[PDB]
Amino acid sequence: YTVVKNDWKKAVKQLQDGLKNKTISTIKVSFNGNSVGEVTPASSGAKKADRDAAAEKLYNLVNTQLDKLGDGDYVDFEVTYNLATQIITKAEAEAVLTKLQQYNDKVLINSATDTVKGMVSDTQVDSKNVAANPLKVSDMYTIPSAITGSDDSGYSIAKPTEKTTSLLYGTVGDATAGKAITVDTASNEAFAGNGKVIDYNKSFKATVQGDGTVKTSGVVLKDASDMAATGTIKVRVTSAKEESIDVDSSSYISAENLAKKYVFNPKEVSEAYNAIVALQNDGIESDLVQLVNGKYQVIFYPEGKRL
Amino acid sequence: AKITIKANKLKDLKDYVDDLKTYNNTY
Repeated sequence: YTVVKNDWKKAVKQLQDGLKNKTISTIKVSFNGNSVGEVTPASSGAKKADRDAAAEKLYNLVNTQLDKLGDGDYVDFEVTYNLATQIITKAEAEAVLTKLQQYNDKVLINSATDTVKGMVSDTQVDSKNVAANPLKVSDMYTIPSAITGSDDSGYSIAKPTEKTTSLLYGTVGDATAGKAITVDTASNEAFAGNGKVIDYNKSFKATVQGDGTVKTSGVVLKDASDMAATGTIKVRVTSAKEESIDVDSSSYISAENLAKKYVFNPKEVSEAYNAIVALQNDGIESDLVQLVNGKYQVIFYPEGKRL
Repeated sequence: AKITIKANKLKDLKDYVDDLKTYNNTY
């Protein structure tokens, strides 16, 4: 992962957010490859104040160096991360609960009919299955009304409380009694971030089983990302050495090396050459040949990299 | 992004740009 100078603030912001949410355990900072400090929340980021202090320590360390970066200088961030230790804030947990509460009245199973299975009373009429009211999410689950946790350890939504129903699953007209409907205890879990999001396709869902009974899910999680859960990665902020090619200094990229790097517009370069020559020998001024701070200069926009 | 070549002397700027034009043209 490498980024140019103009976008350093949003790169550092990403690293600060990872320190705050416990996904980043340590950052090693280096200027031009020379180690310049390490940023590590004390006590494995147990307290919010220590994680915020780490994010501030990182910004103070780098913001001036990145703001005046040039000359080909660069800044490296060697970042050890763990996506699974992610914690979420009170506001983030509140937003997930708000969405989760919209599933409270949704229907899991419709009333049965003569030709489509569904909700059937446990008491029969004529020894025959009669339909019952639809089975709603709230009939099987009690979604929590509040979030739990702390600023230090993060916030979470408790697992929705499981319930039972005596209503059954069958068809109207059937002398055979309806089948049982039961929560799936392996498909109901709490949400605390931890690199997961709520899987809304699989959550709050009835699944007809091979033996004719029905299982229901509560909250089911999935990964928020495809990227690997753990690792150590190095984010680099670069500056362009060819931004200011000073022909009189001890370090400048040569014309040949510049031409290996970039393809140039032949008209743009030919016209710059002619203006330099005409100014040097004939005294003709040109806007292509700046004289500023004791140095003659010209400006080029490459057509692109050479590939 | 822009590239800025500069020199105290017009002759050194000319030599650099001349070289740049030559190498740009060999491709």
